[PDB]
Amino acid sequence: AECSVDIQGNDQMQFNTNAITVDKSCKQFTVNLSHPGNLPKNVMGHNWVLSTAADMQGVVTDGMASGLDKDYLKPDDSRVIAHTKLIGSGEKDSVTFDVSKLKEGEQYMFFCTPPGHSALQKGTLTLK
Ligand SMILES: [Cu+2]
Repeated sequence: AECSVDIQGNDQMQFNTNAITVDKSCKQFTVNLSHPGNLPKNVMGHNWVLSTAADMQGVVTDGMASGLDKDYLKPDDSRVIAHTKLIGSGEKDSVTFDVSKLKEGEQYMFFCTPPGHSALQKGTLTLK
């Protein structure tokens, strides 16, 4: 809604949106991640990670590398403009960030970093 979106990460390796919209007149933007289903974080955990489209794969491949105890993101990966933490079924985690970190004329991509998840769980974030 007002300066934030609710997104669902389920048991079928999905996000219920591939296009996140951000009103320019938002000083900050909040994302509230939610996980319906009964699979554990260690079997079907998701996160919400944001970067440019050029950096997405680096962030994914490195996040792949770091492991489960790093939530499948690289420590202080400066390619990450913001990210929620890894959540299992029934859990929730929200993230908030400076809307000014999204520079005009750039391509931004949200995605889930566990192994193979981004292939279905990825999308565009737009600073309309
Ligand atoms: Cu995922």
